[PDB]
Amino acid sequence: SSVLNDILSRLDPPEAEVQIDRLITGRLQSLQTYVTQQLIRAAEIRAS
Amino acid sequence: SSVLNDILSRLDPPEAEVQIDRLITGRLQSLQTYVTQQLIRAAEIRASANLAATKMSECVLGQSKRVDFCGKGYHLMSFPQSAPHGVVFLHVTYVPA
Amino acid sequence: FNATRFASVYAWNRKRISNCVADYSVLYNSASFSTFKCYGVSPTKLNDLCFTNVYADSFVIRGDEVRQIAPGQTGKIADYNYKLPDDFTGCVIAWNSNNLDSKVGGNYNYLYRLFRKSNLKPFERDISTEIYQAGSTPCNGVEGFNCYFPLQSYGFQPTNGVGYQPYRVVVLSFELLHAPATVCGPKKSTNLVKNKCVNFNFNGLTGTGVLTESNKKFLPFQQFGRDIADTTDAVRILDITPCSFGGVSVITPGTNTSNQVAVLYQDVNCTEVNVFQTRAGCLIGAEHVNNSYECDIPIGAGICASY
Amino acid sequence: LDITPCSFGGVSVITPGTNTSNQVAVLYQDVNCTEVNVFQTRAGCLIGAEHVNNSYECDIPIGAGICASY
Amino acid sequence: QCVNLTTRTQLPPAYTNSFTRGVYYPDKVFRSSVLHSTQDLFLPFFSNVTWFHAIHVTKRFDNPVLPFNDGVYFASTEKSNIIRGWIFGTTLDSKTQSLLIVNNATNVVIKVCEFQFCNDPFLGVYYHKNNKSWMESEFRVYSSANNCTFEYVSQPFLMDLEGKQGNFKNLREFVFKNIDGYFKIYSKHTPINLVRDLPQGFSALEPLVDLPIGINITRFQTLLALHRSGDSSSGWTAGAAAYYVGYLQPRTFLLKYNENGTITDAVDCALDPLSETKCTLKSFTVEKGIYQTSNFRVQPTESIVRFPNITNLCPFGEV
Amino acid sequence: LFNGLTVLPPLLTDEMIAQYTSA
Amino acid sequence: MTKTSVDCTMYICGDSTECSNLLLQYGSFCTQLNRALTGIAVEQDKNT
Amino acid sequence: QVQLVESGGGSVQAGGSLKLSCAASGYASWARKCIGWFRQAPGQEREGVAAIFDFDGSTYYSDSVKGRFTISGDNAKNTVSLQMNSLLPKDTAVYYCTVAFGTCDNWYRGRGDYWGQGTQVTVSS
Ligand SMILES: *[C@@H]1O[C@H](CO)[C@@H](O[C@@H]2O[C@H](CO)[C@@H](O)[C@H](O)[C@H]2NC(C)=O)[C@H](O)[C@H]1NC(C)=O
Ligand SMILES: *[C@@H]1O[C@H](CO)[C@@H](O[C@@H]2O[C@H](CO)[C@@H](O)[C@H](O)[C@H]2NC(C)=O)[C@H](O)[C@H]1NC(C)=O
Ligand SMILES: *[C@@H]1O[C@H](CO)[C@@H](O[C@@H]2O[C@H](CO)[C@@H](O)[C@H](O)[C@H]2NC(C)=O)[C@H](O)[C@H]1NC(C)=O
Ligand SMILES: *[C@@H]1O[C@H](CO)[C@@H](O)[C@H](O)[C@H]1NC(C)=O
Ligand SMILES: *[C@@H]1O[C@H](CO)[C@@H](O)[C@H](O)[C@H]1NC(C)=O
Ligand SMILES: *[C@@H]1O[C@H](CO)[C@@H](O)[C@H](O)[C@H]1NC(C)=O
Ligand SMILES: *[C@@H]1O[C@H](CO)[C@@H](O)[C@H](O)[C@H]1NC(C)=O
Ligand SMILES: *[C@@H]1O[C@H](CO)[C@@H](O)[C@H](O)[C@H]1NC(C)=O
Repeated sequence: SSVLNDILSRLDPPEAEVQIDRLITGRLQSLQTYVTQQLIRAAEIRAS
Repeated sequence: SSVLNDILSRLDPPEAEVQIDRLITGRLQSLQTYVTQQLIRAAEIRASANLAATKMSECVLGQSKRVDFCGKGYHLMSFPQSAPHGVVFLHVTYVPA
Repeated sequence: FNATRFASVYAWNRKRISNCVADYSVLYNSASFSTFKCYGVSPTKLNDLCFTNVYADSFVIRGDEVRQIAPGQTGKIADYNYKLPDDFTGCVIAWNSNNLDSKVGGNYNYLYRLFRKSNLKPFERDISTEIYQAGSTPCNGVEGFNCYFPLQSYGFQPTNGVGYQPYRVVVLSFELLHAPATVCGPKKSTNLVKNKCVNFNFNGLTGTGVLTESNKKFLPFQQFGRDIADTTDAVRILDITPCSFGGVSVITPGTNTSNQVAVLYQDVNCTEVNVFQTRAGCLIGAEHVNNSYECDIPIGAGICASY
Repeated sequence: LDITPCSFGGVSVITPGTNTSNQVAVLYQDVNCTEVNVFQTRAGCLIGAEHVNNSYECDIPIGAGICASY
Repeated sequence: QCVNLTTRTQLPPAYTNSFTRGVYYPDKVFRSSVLHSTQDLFLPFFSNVTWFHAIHVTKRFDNPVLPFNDGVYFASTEKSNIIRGWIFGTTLDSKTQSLLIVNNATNVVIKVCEFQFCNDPFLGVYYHKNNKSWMESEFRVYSSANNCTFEYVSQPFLMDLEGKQGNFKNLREFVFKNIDGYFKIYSKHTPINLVRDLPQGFSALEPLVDLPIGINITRFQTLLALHRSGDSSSGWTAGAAAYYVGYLQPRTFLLKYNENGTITDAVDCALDPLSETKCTLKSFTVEKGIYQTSNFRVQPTESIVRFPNITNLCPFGEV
Repeated sequence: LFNGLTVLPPLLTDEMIAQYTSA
Repeated sequence: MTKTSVDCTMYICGDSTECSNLLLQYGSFCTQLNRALTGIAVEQDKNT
Repeated sequence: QVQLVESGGGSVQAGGSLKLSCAASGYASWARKCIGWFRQAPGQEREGVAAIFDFDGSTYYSDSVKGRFTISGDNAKNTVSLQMNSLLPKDTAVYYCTVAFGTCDNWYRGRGDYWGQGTQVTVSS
């Protein structure tokens, strides 16, 4: 899924931990992406 | 373990090759990050250096009818001096009263 | 391991083991047993590592369930008798004793449990004998139906089959109990040295570099302190330091002139590998001069170069 | 019935500097500090301050018009 | 034999301050002029603790039953070595394997055993008026011990046991923890010249030993001593002495080390939000301005489930 | 011109940035 | 521009207690990505 | 829910040896009872034949069975067996699995006792 509370409410920790260990590995990648698109667009606006 | 060696001397290649498969993932995604935050800044300086390169080409080496570019007031001159990791410009001006 | 009698999975006996050593490879290279499955560590590596103690744990089950002896593995016994964590470390040892424990009739000795209100946390034994209750009405204590005594007797037969052949189990804990090290493997000590980059295993900790004298103080318990990043820099006396890591830049007139070249070495003291030192390191293949020019090839810190 | 997430947000700590003093004020980003002296703003709620109707130059900017000082 | 000392005045308890005590080196690591946030069980600052009275005057004897939930900070102010050790466990009646850590006129005495710890343990000195001398003469704490596992001892010694006059001069502070089936003990010994309070300032509880007992303590009592010179349960003197009580809890702390491997200051990321940001930046001094620490979230209540108006029930009665 | 995505108010407002200009 | 800030956790955790135990396993990203944004948030107010 | 799978019934000459059985499986012994049988008669009621403490050696035996029959079972295999040795002709009746409860004496009454359908066992001659 993309929903956490469920993933916990369907399994036991061991995979419930790796399942979550992946979900993470893209979000942080999702965030760092937005960020690096928010620094630049915040650098440019400076030159303005 | 966030150490390598304690893994190299504790386990055998294959799982040591699935774990090290991870500790790499971070020691990179921590770097590609750093480079950026340390690349970007490497430009902000430039647009903060060139500007500082223009002054010692406009304000120091000469006079400029521009306001707020060679300091506050009708510019008259601009004596520069140094810094550890930057420049300083001392602007002399004309303040009426 | 040679212990004649073994306690029961519901009273699984356990023992601390420190102030000692273990030529473990035997337990591996005896091969006399069925399973020596080793999580956490590498069975073929337990000679160089070491620890401060070992919670030696021994119980007995049917080979049918030694598979139940697995962290995060579900098993009634593994659920209500003996629990492992999700992050265990150690090795599981278990072996048949049909030859040593069986007798005609079903050896009614080795008692074992069935039910519980909850699953045991890791290493959380339970000896309880209270009457298990499945009926809302508490028997308080007349066993029978919906009011239960909790344990049953394997009663192993001289003939019983493999999954019912009784296999003795011993379980070892090596939980990286690092603060002091007291229980360790077989190894031959060696003579300390200084001022030379040398690999090392100080009380189980691998590194490398140079070994120079400490000046600070520790306390009668302290074994080592780490500077930041959790990087040890002293052990038992000594302070630590890496051995030089430097960079390599090659300098030239450009090929079209020559093939002769210069060697750059960064942030280093070239006594420590003609010659020339700077605030940039040291240079092999050029000459420091007293003349004065314009900068064609920069090194740094004032030192350029050309023909 | 409409659904809504019960309030969330962030904490900010207001300090002139331990090199001056210890006192501190609390900011809860964009909230009505009924849901928890007092002070309300378009930045949230500022606790540990005095709503002074004067005017002064800025030292510690909260937002929406309010700085704070010592 | 178990005798119930009495003539003990009853009195509610007292309470007092926690001016930066109950801190300790959590690990066996060393550091220099570095700041490290070691998340672990510690004491919460400027919180409350307990007082108890052992004063001559009453006789106001305090040696009750108390809990060992997740941590302890026991204090001793003395002039004559009044506090002599501890008795821990869960039942104390020789049923469950219990613990004691004891310091008698000759020996530290340390036994993890099934003593029958009964109502009113104590140790009693005997004082000789013919020749000025105090002497251990009395130990009546337990009654039965059949089977037990571990104990430990030191080399014997000689102890004062004599009662001095004046104000409290020695600050003793001990520790008791249960984890990893071990029992984590640290300590410190600092001298003071106070009269009646717990001093202020900082102090760094160095470690001593971690007893590997793998038992399940739940409550305990302490071991000071008594003097004599009335009846078995009336004829005794207490001696000027008082202890203090702290309970340890998991709190995000930060420890100021030195060029030495020593501790001189520490702070708490949870006590008073001022400190909370003091970690967010990781220092003990903050510079003028706003700083963003945490996130606020309410937590819910009255969880509910409300399914279609049932109001049409499977016709069982019609069956 | 919600699930963790907040926003901040600025140190200057429309009426305050408007006055600067007027000035 | 609009000063955007994001609680590094609620994105990754969605109000579990479990997840938080894990994202702390991934480093101090809950620390960086904030500064990397604030550095924009205040800069702008200065840009003005 | 407590069933008693019987085995070994039928006719048999007077004076033989045999093994009848009673088994319960998948049941998760709660926790250990005594287990045995009774013997009703085409004209007469059942008789207290024996008992044996589930997963335990302790047992009971009837005066008749106590000499030429032995009740033996395997909880691993989840059964019991009263060895039909010497097969007295009087052993001419249907024999019934009997679930004694947590206590071994209680069976002596046998009223609440659980049962198997009953293996008819006539010892012919
Ligand atoms: C103090 O008195 C209490 C009772 O008030 C004693 O506790 C009794 O101990 C005996 C055996 O030691 C038991 O048979 C009683 O049931 C206990 N009474 C209660 C109320 O629990 C205690 O032992 C006495 N301690 C002394 C005399 O040192
Ligand atoms: C303090 O406790 C220790 C331990 O019980 C006592 O030492 C023992 O004393 C008995 C009786 O005199 C001897 O039989 C043992 O050999 C001693 N064991 C040792 C010294 O390890 C000691 O006597 C106690 N102190 C006092 C004052 O009684
Ligand atoms: C430590 O001992 C306490 C007893 O004080 C245990 O808590 C009891 O647990 C039983 C379950 O077996 C409950 O029936 C009791 O109601 C509990 N009472 C109390 C006061 O806690 C606790 O489980 C023990 N823990 C360990 C690890 O041994
Ligand atoms: C290089 O090492 C030598 C060792 O004798 C030392 O004297 C010299 O100062 C070093 N160079 C430096 C510190 O630049
Ligand atoms: C900061 O504290 C020091 C303490 O020695 C003091 O001398 C100094 O004046 C303080 N700074 C300010 C700005 O007050
Ligand atoms: C600020 O508010 C107070 C009331 O609390 C009022 O008395 C005062 O006049 C106000 N200041 C102004 C209007 O400048
Ligand atoms: C601590 O608890 C006591 C209870 O006796 C209470 O009186 C006191 O206010 C609390 N707080 C402090 C700081 O003592
Ligand atoms: C440790 O601190 C003391 C001050 O109490 C000082 O005298 C000593 O020099 C320090 N340690 C070292 C190695 O200097």
